[PDB]
Amino acid sequence: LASELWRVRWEDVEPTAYYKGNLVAVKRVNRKRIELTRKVLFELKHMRDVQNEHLTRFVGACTDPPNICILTEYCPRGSLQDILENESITLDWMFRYSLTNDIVKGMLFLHNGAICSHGNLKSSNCVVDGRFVLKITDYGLESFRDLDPEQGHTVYAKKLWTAPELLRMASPPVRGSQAGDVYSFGIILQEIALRSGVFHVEGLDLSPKEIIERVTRGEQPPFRPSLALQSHLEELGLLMQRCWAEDPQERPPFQQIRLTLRKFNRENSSNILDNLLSRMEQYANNLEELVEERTQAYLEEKRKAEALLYQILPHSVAEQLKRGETVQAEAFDSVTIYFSDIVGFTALSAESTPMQVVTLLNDLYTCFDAVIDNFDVYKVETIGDAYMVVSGLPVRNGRLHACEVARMALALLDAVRSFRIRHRPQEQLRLRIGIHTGPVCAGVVGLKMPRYCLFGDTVNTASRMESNGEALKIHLSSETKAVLEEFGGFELELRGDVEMKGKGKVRTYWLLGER
Amino acid sequence: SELWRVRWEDVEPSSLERHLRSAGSYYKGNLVAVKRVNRKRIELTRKVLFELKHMRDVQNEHLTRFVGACTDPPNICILTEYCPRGSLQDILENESITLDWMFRYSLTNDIVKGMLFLHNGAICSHGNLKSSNCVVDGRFVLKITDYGLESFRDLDPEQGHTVYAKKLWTAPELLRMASPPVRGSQAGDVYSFGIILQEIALRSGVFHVEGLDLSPKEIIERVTRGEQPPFRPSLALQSHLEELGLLMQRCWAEDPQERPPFQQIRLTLRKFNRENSSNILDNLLSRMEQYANNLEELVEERTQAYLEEKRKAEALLYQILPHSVAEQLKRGETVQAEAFDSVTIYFSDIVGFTALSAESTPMQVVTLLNDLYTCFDAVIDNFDVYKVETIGDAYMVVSGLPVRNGRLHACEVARMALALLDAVRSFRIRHRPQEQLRLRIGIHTGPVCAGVVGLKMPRYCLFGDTVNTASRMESNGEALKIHLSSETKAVLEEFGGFELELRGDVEMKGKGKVRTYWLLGER
Ligand SMILES: Nc1ncnc2c1ncn2[C@@H]1O[C@H](COP(=O)(O)OP(=O)(O)OP(=O)(O)O)[C@@H](O)[C@H]1O
Ligand SMILES: Nc1ncnc2c1ncn2[C@@H]1O[C@H](COP(=O)(O)OP(=O)(O)OP(=O)(O)O)[C@@H](O)[C@H]1O
Repeated sequence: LASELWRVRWEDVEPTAYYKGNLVAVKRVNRKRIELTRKVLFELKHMRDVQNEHLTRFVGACTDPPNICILTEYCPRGSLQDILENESITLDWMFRYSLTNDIVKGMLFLHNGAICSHGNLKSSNCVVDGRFVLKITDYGLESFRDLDPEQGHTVYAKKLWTAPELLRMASPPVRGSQAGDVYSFGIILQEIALRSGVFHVEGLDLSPKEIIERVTRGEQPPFRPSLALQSHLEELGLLMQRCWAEDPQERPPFQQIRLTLRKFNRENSSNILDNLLSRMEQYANNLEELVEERTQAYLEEKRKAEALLYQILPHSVAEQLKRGETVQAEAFDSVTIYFSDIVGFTALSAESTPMQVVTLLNDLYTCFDAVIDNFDVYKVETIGDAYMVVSGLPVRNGRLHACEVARMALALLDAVRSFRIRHRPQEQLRLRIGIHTGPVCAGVVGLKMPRYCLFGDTVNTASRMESNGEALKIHLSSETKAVLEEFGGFELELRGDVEMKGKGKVRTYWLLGER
Repeated sequence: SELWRVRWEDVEPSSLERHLRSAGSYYKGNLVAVKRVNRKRIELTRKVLFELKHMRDVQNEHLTRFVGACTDPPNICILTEYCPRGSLQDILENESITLDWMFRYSLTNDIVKGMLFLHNGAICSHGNLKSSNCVVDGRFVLKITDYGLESFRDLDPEQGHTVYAKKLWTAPELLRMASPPVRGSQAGDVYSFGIILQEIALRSGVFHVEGLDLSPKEIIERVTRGEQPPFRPSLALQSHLEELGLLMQRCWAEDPQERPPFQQIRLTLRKFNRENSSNILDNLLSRMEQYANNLEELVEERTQAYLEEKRKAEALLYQILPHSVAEQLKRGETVQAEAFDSVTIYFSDIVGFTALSAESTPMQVVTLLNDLYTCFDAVIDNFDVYKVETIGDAYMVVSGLPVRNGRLHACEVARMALALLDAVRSFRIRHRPQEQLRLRIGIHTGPVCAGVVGLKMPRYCLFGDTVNTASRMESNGEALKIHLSSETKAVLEEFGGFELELRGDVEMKGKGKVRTYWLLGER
């Protein structure tokens, strides 16, 4: 009695955190009148002088102005609350019976021990050890009740977890009752069977205060959280319902519950640690399976991000730079450049609302992208109305580069003559189209966002030719006309070497169609 | 009959496949091993009967068990019990899985006990013991693979290079000797166990040379040839492994005389490796729990990495659009077309760029644009302005477009016209270091109207006469000089603090001759 070996007096505690080397967990208490009491001393001595395989152990207590708390061995894994809820990780049926048997074995010694059951043995105040040896906090020692009766409805519900029979709008003893322990065990079993929060029945929905008041008032039919049945067994549910019966006599005793649990677990009939070892091994396997799933998801996400990162590349450098390769600058001997511009667009957009002028430039992108993708061309840049077509830039096509860039304008000049402008349905848009061929030089440019620029003297000549071009006609240069005549099958027309800008007299031809 | 002839017809397929490397990237009783043989015939003599009897009588907690032999002459099978979670070599393969020193020592003592039990029996040595032929079980009960079935073996001369690659675990004495013992001697098994212990002690690969790192064939040939110092690896760099080194030095013994009596070696290890040891079987549970905790830590870190990658992909999805518009589009709301009373438009162009790039190598022309992009993208982030498009060597920047800023937009697109006209003079050209890149700048103010156009690839586009006016104004500028407009000039004069200078009444392709001014500096 005079040993005083239960108190550390806050003198030597490691700065829950560790304490005297051991990493115990401490729960605080809100009280100031706890000085000394012989009965409380005997209760604390009884609480310290107990140990069991399924029961936890008390470590230390502090009752000084610096700290009013009790510290016990810290459970490494999570509490039973989170695990039983599940949907994070799964569990086996034999695992369920192992946990239930451990809880029952602990409760049998707890209730029939130094004193009656602590009463506050909620399903959210018990956890498992490192080797999954279920323990419970579940002792108050007549001093853990930090006085605060005026908390509110949340405390009302978390109490309403308690047995219905004791909770009858009256003050129960702080120690508790055997019926409270029986109902706590029944509630824990129901939570394990249903795996959904605490005290959930089929129903539709239940507020904490509403359900608590309905239970306390007393319905003519017995208010019981009826759990959904299953094909494996139903005697466990019947025992759970009988334990929760309003009549205390109908509630079976701890010995009866233990006998029923043994009968249910008689299928296993294993009493050695081997069951625990197997359960731990299968739990580890389940964890590994979850790990595999999540790493697969991470790989998929990384792949998606990589695919997103290179949307502007011309589908060739994109597949090369992705596969750890490197792309150097290149110069191509002959490429075809095509320009498309809206003629007189600076006036149509003048007399139009911004909402009436943003649905037109967006309705022409969806009309040209359906035809600019059929052929083997590429759109390098697009700023407003002007376009950009380069043929053969990614992979050389030889002499074909001058054939696909000329059939694209003929299929786009007729596809724009039936385009409906919602701002004015009785009007036809005018577009100028120019084509040129010549050597070019290109390469991958950009670090934050990879673009693809074409750098050559032919671009300026093509721009000059396209600028000086009549509407509703395709203007081609002599270099393109050479390849056109070499291939054949298209009707080109001589226009005249008179109208030329930036040079002297240069012959440019008109594209009229291909048979 | 030996009651160990499993029929090919009875149960050939069961539990098709699950990837054994379940880490970072069967017949009516349990899962069984899937192997075969190229003999294509059965000629079991009395020796094969004795081997089958020895296999049937051999029942130990460590050594694996075999269901039976095959029946069909074409397809052979050795239905051995499959111990899960891969092999010890596989266990050390993934560096993500972390061996615990005590845990590794317990594993080594377990394999030592298995080796002693195997040696004491009729089979003097397995003859094929290796790091990859020792798999842990569901409770990490170690076994030895191919430690039996003396009737058949892969003794057919074939794949000499693959022999030098996959039979590297053999002892130097066995390798030097032309005739190899299929049922090897105890000394060879001891040397194989020593090599396995050396591999387990370190974290690197086989033979852990950290030297020339030559091919396995060359190393094996050198070891077979030998010298005064035998070709052999060191132990480790740990200063607290003196006993491990002392045991391993006797383990690399070259002659059978120096070969230790492996039972005595295991006793010495229990003296040294078993530091206070543990209980009969609690150690297994503790070491399994430690491994489970390790896996939990690994998966938590992996989930954190996945969340970071998801955030990165979300950022990468929308970046061309303005930050405010991108947030308003990712939230769920729809951006509508808006008209603004007064905005600032800025044009920048390299003067004579078509001539400097004419006489240049393609690499020397692609290394001059990327460097300029990295030289302007750092000074444009120190102001309050937006970039909407960048086509080649021309820049176009808007001010105040995303969020209305009142009379501040005209006071922000001009302050950046002075920090960019003084940061383009210290630029460096790779292929000509004695030249300065001339730039042309134009600024204008006007009532633009902009929207978020585009499907599946949206971009922010501004429309109105302001763009055309700005282009016309900037098409008649001068290099190394900032040219302003009357609309911007009024706001600049109203704000104060900028020393403007009159320019003249140069005509333009438009309304005609209008007032113009230069921006000299900011007081
Ligand atoms: N394995 C464990 N060992 C010791 N303490 C633990 C363990 N797991 C959780 N705890 C702690 O036990 C406490 C459980 O809740 P707490 O005792 O504070 O609530 P309570 O007021 O008794 O109410 P209720 O049981 O209704 O939730 C928490 O402080 C939690 O951190
Ligand atoms: N129980 C088992 N545990 C681990 N690996 C096994 C097992 N049974 C068969 N294997 C196979 O053995 C491989 C590793 O050993 P190894 O490559 O040496 O082949 P082996 O079939 O065991 O025999 P051998 O030494 O003749 O090649 C594994 O990749 C797997 O395919």
